[PDB]
Amino acid sequence: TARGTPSRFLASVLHNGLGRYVQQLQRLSFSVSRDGASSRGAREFVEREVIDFARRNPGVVIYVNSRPCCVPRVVAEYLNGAVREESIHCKSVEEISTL
Amino acid sequence: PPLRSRAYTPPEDLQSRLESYVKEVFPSNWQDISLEDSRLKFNLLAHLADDLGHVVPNSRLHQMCRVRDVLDFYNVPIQDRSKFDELSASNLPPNLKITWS
Amino acid sequence: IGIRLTLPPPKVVDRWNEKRAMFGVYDNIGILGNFEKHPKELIRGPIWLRGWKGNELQRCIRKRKMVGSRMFADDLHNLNKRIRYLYKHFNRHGKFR
Amino acid sequence: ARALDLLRGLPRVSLANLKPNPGSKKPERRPRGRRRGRKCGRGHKGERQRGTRPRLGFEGGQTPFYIRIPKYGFNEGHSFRRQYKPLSLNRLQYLIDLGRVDPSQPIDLTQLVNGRGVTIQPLKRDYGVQLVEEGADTFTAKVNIEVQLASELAIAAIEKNGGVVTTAFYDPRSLDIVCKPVPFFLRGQPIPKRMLPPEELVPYYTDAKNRGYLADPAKFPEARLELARKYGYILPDITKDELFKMLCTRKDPRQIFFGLAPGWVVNMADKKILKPTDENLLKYYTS
Amino acid sequence: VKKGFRAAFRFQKELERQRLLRCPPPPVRRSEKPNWDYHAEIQAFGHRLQENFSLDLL
Amino acid sequence: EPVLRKVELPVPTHRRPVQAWVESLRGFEQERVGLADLHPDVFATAPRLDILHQVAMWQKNFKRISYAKTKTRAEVRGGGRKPWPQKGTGRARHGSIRSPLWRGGGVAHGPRGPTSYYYMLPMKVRALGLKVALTVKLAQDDLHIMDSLELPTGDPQYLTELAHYRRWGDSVLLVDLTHEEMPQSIVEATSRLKTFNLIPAVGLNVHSMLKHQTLVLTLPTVAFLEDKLLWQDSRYRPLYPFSLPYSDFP
Ligand SMILES: [Mg+2]
Ligand SMILES: [Mg+2]
Ligand SMILES: [Mg+2]
Ligand SMILES: [Mg+2]
Ligand SMILES: [Mg+2]
Repeated sequence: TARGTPSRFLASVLHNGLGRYVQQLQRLSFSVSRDGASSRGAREFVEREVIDFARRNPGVVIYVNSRPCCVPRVVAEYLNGAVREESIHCKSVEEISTL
Repeated sequence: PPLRSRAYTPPEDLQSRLESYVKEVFPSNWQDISLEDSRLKFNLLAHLADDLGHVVPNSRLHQMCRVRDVLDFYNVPIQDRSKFDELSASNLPPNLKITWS
Repeated sequence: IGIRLTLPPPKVVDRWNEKRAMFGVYDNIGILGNFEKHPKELIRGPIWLRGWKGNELQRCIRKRKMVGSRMFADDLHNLNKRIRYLYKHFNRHGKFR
Repeated sequence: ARALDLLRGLPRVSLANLKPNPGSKKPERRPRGRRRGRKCGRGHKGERQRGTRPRLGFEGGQTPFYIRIPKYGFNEGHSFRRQYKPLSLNRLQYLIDLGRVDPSQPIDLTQLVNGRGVTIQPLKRDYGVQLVEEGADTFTAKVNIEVQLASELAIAAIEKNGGVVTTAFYDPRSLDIVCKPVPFFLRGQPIPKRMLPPEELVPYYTDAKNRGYLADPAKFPEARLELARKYGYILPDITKDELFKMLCTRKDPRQIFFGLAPGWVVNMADKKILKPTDENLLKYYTS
Repeated sequence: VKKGFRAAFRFQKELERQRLLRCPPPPVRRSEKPNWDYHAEIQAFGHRLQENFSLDLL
Repeated sequence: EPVLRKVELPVPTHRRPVQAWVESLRGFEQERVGLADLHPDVFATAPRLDILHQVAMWQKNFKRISYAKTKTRAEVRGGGRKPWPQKGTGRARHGSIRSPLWRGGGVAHGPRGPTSYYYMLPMKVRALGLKVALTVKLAQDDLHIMDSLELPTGDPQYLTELAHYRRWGDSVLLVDLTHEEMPQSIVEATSRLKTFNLIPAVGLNVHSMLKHQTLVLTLPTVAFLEDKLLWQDSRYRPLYPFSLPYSDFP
């Protein structure tokens, strides 16, 4: 609800489009379990979708590791310091690509 | 005790080597020899696997009707690289880092 | 509050003890044994339920018939009351006639 | 095959992978939520909801439908009206062709059942088989069939091809023995002796028109020639047949199996047949 | 004791979350937390701005 | 010296048999000792995993008695008298201190008595499941064949090492013909181990096969299996239980 929620004003990071557009996401960490059943969509994404995404976005450093051992997750870090986690456990490859 | 590797590299002279073995057991047009007989099928495949270090799987012994099919099967290689080392072998872009152990 | 705070002790299950490693063995004693025995003849359990199924009323009736005369007095009286009630319910109450 | 090739490149099958066939395991219904349960489907207040509505068929006091319609003996006696399982000639031919019954051997009830040609239920007041005329055309077989009834058309169909048909009788106690003999030989009882028909049926089994097993075996030729003369064929002389010795064979009354005498005891464990010798026992059985 | 494990672990995670709002950890270099390789990071810093920095000088 | 084996029962004229290697346990590198032929309808049926599911679920549930009882409202101690009159006081109406409502009362709808869950599938379905399991464990390079389960010495280390040498898997289900004729070495070795299980052919079942990864039959066992499982297609409907004597059925 509005009253029960924070708010802000419409803004950008560093006047992004003024001089030159810059892509805010700068780091992306994938944790994908090599065995877990919930890490199936994640394994598909890494096996046949992460290379293309890396090529299309060369300003984002993508790390992927295989030591959650039961649950995957993607942690996105931005230029302005903000972090943002998203669950990719029990999701399809389409859903992970869209996310 | 020293475990054997699944990796198989089909030799270039295979089509020649195979024929030597055929001469040991069985005319022209040998690609179409039938193997409904089982004694000779066993002798041939045992020789081939003792040489090339590769036995046919039980799931592919009824798909080998003719020696042509044996040649076809021996023309496909097997990779002994798990996803571990196939991921970090595709000239990853510089901005993607994988970690394995 | 109705939620525990510390984590429970880990329930370690040994998926390869004798009872699990040999489950189901001899469940085709009939088909693979010239039909000398039948699968039901491996069901270990109550005298009145080995190889039979039914709703509660039939189960209680069967218990009464086969071990009713071996039951303790109070258990047997409870069983008779239960049969009486179930009869009334299954034969007079319900959505469907 | 094709699918067996698919399985090679899929993960190993195990108890972690199984599934029910879609459409089989219909989901369950429980009264929880705003849809399933607020009154859980039972409706407004009223004896419908409480589970106390009258017995099945109570029309609210108006005289029920199944009580305002008079009684009539549509079913009186039904437990004693005897029943017979039809054995159409179509079915007999079909069984002969595929090698289930053997026409080079007398066809009794035992050999109809041991070939799974008909299913006899003694306990439901089936007394035996009745040949029915269906398929009289296209029936071409030389069979010595012993049944428990026969329409005259079936008698024709069996004669026209040089065959003998005889209507026997079996009482409810011996019919079970003849239909499923191996159980009886397991019980250990000595073979009983067939009872004679009831009062109402002797005029049936003592008439040549029906090839009865108690009618005199001298009025038969007149019946056979009469049937042939009515149905426009020539009664073949069976006496010259290559295996007429077989078409002649018959079971005398008071016998269940062909080569077994009432009073014997079959020992299947040792492959033996035990016969009595006390004079009183023989007297009782031979009658 | 209610028998189970999922609710217990869920509550532990929620407690940890609350314990990382009060008493937040002393902030530390991003070059010490996990998932860090300097080379990829500096090259990405280059490519992000649309500039061909010489790697040694940068 | 090869050890061949032909299929005995008739094959339909439109299907060729399937084949498999015949290995030995007498040595680490004694695979491909011979070549064996296997009847198509028992080792190459349609995959049919859903039947495997039906059979495994029956094999789980048909032998279950649930020993859970909860005292109904009339089986709990006491509870006869009306606690307080209906009209006078200001409390809720109650006609016993043992209703389900009250603390310490009885369950309105709870596990009643020991419950049986038994049911039997058509025998043909269970035989079909056996055939499906065998063919799936063949198609996926998991079924093996052995001339015999003989071993050089009963030391379990040898058997587990050998199973490691050939990518058998975590667990092996060895099947022999009769419980009395299993050789001394294999029975001694497989008593100590945990994931290796030795059963006689009469005990083969779907669940115990889908559990273990690798299935290792002796040759007499495959003969026995072909005989006993091909008997189901092309048999009459029964006239009485097959335990009673029949003309042709041992
Ligand atoms: Mg329900
Ligand atoms: Mg009135
Ligand atoms: Mg009471
Ligand atoms: Mg009351
Ligand atoms: Mg209580």
